[PDB]
Amino acid sequence: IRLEIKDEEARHLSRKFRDWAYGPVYSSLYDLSMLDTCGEEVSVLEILVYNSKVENRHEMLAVEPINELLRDKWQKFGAVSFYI
Amino acid sequence: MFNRHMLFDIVSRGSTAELEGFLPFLLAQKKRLTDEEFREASTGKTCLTKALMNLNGGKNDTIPMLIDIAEKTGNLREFINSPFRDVYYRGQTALHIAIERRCKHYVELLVEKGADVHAQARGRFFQPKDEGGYFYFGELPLSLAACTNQPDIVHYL
Repeated sequence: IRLEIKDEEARHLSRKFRDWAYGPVYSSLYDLSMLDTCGEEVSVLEILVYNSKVENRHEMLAVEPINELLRDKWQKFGAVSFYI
Repeated sequence: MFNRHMLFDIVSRGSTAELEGFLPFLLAQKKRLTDEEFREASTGKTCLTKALMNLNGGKNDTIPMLIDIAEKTGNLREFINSPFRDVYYRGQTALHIAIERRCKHYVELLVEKGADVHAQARGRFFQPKDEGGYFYFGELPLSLAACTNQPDIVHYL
């Protein structure tokens, strides 16, 4: 997930990016390549919840993008699905 | 070349030998550096503002040269003091950018040629997080240099 390669030829497969660095504020950039598979077979996040029976899944959800990726779709779908 | 797209590139390239002969080229076609077209129609980003974005180790030799070309046309208080014309990055000048990337040599160059100290970067980006912006500093270059952990510009201002 934290993959940023300096070799500049294996760059198109790098995962972490740096958008803009205006002093104190850094703008990182994570790819949702396999995290939220919209029209694909099966996702990373689905195996984190539906398939993995390992104890470490509580720590494994506490990685950097997924703590904010789950807050994305909660803010868009939580208030709507509750009111229905 | 003679167009704007060649000129906005080579400044980011930072090759002053590829910018030769443009000063009497403006003598021929009577054009100012910030007349209508050598400035972004969406934002207002000029050649000097583009020069401070892309840097070569924090050094671009076009920066005294763009002031030199502006001196012959007579826009030293205009080519330096032209803020952004957009809404999101509204009011940001080249003085805000040079303080931002800690070019202490180039901060001294702007004011000596004539720079507005009290230019306010009052854009929607420069608002606090409750208002929709990402970074707040009180819209002032003196306050900006204090927010960038740099007292060296603070002594200079």
